Amino acid sequence: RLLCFSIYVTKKPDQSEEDHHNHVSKVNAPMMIPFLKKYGIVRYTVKHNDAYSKPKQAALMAGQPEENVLAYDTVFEMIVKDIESIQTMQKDEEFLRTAIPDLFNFADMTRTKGSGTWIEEFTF
Amino acid sequence: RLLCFSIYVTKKPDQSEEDHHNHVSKVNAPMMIPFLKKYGIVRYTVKHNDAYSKPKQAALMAGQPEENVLAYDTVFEMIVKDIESIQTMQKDEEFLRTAIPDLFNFADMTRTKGSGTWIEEFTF
Ligand SMILES: Cc1ccc2c(c1)[C@@]1(CC1(Cl)Cl)C(=O)N2
Ligand SMILES: Cc1ccc2c(c1)[C@@]1(CC1(Cl)Cl)C(=O)N2
Repeated sequence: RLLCFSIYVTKKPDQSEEDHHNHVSKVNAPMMIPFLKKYGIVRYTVKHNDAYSKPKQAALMAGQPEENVLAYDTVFEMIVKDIESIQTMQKDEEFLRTAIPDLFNFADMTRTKGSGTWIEEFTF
Repeated sequence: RLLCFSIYVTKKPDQSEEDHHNHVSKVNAPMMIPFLKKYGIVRYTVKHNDAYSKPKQAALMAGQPEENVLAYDTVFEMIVKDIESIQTMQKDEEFLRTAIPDLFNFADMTRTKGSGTWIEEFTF
């Protein structure tokens, strides 16, 4: 069974949506990919809730109460064979001086939520 | 850009965790796969929050406030090229007499949350 670590991010207060998503896509992602490769992450997915997606979400959620729509700006998902892969990555001294400080440039670090699940995957 | 429809499920009241996850994995999934194939869904992921994953989640979320942990029993994610793929699936008359009724046998249908996002994916 593969596992999934999900991180639900609220953007940095008073950062623009454009600036948030550009930072996430263009800076955070290349900074993280080497670590994810090194530590054996199987799949990494970045989900964006912005002006592009919002009409699509409004269509999918038509007829739903607004409170039943998730508000997070960005959601990151890391799929791994074992959580030791993630914990080892997180304590890597390079990670501590690259990825950790970078969080403060895009996330409201008072508000992050997370989960850990086991998954089933299907492709067609 | 691919899109992701995420569905956050709370189990049916008083249904056991074991009964919930067995139903989702063994019954709902084979019922959904034909529709997902037909309507051109690219990837379908089912995330489980149960006795197997919970010690793994507790380790990943060590030092986090309990309120910062997502509590959904099951999370479904459908990745598509366009939301019309999903909307057409959902109105398929076969879907209406198979997948829709089956929801009541595993989900608390007063409480489902959802989102629609645009995604970036990386494999290693
Ligand atoms: C937004 C965010 C909040 C908390 C944590 C992270 C991001 C990390 C770097 C990853 Cl993504 Cl693993 C972590 O170690 N904890
Ligand atoms: C738990 C749940 C709640 C609402 C909806 C669904 C599941 C569906 C069948 C899918 Cl998964 Cl597309 C739908 O049409 N709306």
